[PDB]
Amino acid sequence: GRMHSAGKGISSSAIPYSRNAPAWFKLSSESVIEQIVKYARKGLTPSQIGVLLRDAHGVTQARVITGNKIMRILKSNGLAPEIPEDLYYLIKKAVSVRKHLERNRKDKDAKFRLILIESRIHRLARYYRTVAVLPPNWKYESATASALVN
Amino acid sequence: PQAKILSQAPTELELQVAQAFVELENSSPELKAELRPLQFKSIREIDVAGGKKALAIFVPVPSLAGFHKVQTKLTRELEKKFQDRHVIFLAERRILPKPSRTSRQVQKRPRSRTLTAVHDKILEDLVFPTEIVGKRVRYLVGGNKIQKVLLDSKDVQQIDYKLESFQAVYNKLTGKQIVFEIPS
Amino acid sequence: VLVQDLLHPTAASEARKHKLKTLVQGPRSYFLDVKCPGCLNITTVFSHAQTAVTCESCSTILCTPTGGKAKLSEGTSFRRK
Amino acid sequence: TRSSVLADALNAINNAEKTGKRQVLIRPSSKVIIKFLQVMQKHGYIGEFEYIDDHRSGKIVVQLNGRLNKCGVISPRFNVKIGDIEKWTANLLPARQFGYVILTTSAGIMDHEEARRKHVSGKILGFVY
Amino acid sequence: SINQKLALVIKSGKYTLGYKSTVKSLRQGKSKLIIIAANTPVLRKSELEYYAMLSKTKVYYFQGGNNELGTAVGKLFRVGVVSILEAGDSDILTTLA
RNA sequence: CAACGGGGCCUUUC
Ligand SMILES: [Mg+2]
Ligand SMILES: [Mg+2]
Repeated sequence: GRMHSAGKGISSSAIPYSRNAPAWFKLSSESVIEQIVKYARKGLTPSQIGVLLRDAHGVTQARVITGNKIMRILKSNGLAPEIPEDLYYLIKKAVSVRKHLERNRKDKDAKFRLILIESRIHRLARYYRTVAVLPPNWKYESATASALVN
Repeated sequence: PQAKILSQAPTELELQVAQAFVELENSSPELKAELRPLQFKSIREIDVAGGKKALAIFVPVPSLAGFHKVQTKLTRELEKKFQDRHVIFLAERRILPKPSRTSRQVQKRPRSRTLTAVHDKILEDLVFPTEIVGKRVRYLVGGNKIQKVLLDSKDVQQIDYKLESFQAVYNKLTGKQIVFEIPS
Repeated sequence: VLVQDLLHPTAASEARKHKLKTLVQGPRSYFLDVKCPGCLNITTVFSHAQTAVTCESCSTILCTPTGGKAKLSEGTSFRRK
Repeated sequence: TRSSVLADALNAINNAEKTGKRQVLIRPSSKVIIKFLQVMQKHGYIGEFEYIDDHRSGKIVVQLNGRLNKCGVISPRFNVKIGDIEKWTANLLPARQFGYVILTTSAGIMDHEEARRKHVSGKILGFVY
Repeated sequence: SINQKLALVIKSGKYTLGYKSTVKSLRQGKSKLIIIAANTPVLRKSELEYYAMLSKTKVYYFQGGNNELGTAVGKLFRVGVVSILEAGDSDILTTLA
């Protein structure tokens, strides 16, 4: 593993075998969807929404409670972000690295990391353009990357 | 009665079930808003090796969560209305055959309509009150397969006495051998 | 060895094993009902909570995120769901 | 990355058999793995195998009876004709009397004997003896 | 952070960009907050602060210049000052100072 | 009569 590293870490979530809501869960799926929409309106990405749901409420998985994934619920409710969340965060990190590199310009480690991050961005954007999540002409340009993350 | 609950062409066996539904709703004003929408279609009777018989009541799948949330109470009453019977509620799920290479194209055959998915849901409906906590498939040396369903030890005291009835019903419906086990 | 029940391991061995390396993988985390100093709800809190969960009807901190399992503010009654 | 789960499963079976284990765990237990194991079990090179159903691709526990010398995949799955089945068996099997070259054909996964007595061919999948 | 709150305001609430519209909003009293770029000329900054003192409007001093403020509000042009008319569903007006 | 291979019908399916 570790596409851009030599690490072999296996840490991840081990989601349960049970595909149904837990017996102690007594909130409604409609209430969970309403809270999801409220969080999205407050400006939270699907991963943050799921984190807050699982921490502050009893919703273990919005898929096993509402029957749908969080990004799917957001898209059905008309709150889908312009670009996918992981790609957005990759471009945000690339913007941060490029800003630090403009300021420093001696950070060859940062130059190498920027190359890695932009390669990851380009691979993700190729996948999204293939599955038509992004327009076929969508392009990551460094000079307008910040303008596309805001 | 035989018009609001039947949902199909009349069968003599559905008469008792419709009457035992309408009288239980008459005799319960605190439960007079649940059984009203709860209709069903043809019930199937399945033999059991223990001399008993099982009543599989089919609801295709509207308001099956309602049948579930009110099922732990009226199952026992439908058992009491006439004995030597194990009552189980199943969703009536369509199976679309897997398209052939040269077959005419139809629209995408949802994954819920596959034979495997409907059989897994059949198992869930069979053991509704208890969650299935595992599945195994023994591939015997002879060549046949036996599917083992591991059930949750919680609330198993409502289905544990009809495990053989479950096996007979599943064998009748699918034709595959099933065996239940409670992991302790 | 050379002969053992891989299909029926002992519960001690399975609890000893890594959460992904069990016969069927599953989480070792859980949920807790934490009683607020107030009322109207017992808040459900993830064991390894990443958020410093606050009371629904109050403003106190129930848990603090850590590397693994979250802390519980040292004043709390909790039951393991 | 994992490219042939069948290769991984057959390698695990071979390692367990040659180390003397009477059982082996293989993951992620695909349909091709199951059919290959069924052919092997039909011809008596393995005993009972159980499919553990996690909601992932699944696992299999195989019981080995000590009758297996070597099972292996042929990668790539070469297209084999009726006349090439003989060459493949000559190259892979230790004798003309026993052992099986397993093919995947449109009539299903089967040994070369079943393939030639059904007069079908396909792609070579592996071997067992 | 402040840029995230500002992005939320641009996405959901009401705002104006620029000195003239900001001063107009201040004088009509429909401004709840004005964000002034770090590189704003000091005379203009003082005039905006005086208008805010007269209108009882909050002032936030953006650490970046007009380029960075325009980027933070999501535009391709320099913005020297931003006026928040309605916060929308955004916590910018209450989680300050 | 045993094995080996073929075809058609239901079994929620042509
Ligand atoms: Mg790895
Ligand atoms: Mg690489």
